[PDB]
Amino acid sequence: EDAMTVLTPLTEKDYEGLKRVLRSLQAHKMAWPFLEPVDPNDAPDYYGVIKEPMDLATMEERVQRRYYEKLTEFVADMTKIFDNCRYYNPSDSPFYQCAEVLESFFVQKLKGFKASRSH
Repeated sequence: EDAMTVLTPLTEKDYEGLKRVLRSLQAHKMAWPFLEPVDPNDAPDYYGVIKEPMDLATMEERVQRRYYEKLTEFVADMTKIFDNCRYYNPSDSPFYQCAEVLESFFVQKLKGFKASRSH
């Protein structure tokens, strides 16, 4: 990561752009498994093997409450969604496939956000 991502505090303007990126992810056709916390009936072993769960609704609450101070911290929560999914599920499963596509889409949107802060 560049120095601005790591060290520049998130301003009010920055937070309007975080809100946009998050709504883009929530609207993507492959986002369904990640909108809310994993339900233990879809997986009774999930919370014994993933010790730091994350989901888009928890990120939304943190954005609304101004939890994040630096962009790196926001990026780290989003990446945990995709890393948890690729660790838990086999590489041929549809859950794994959703993580591949959504992460690539997140990177496209993140690069747009970074450009907009610096110019």
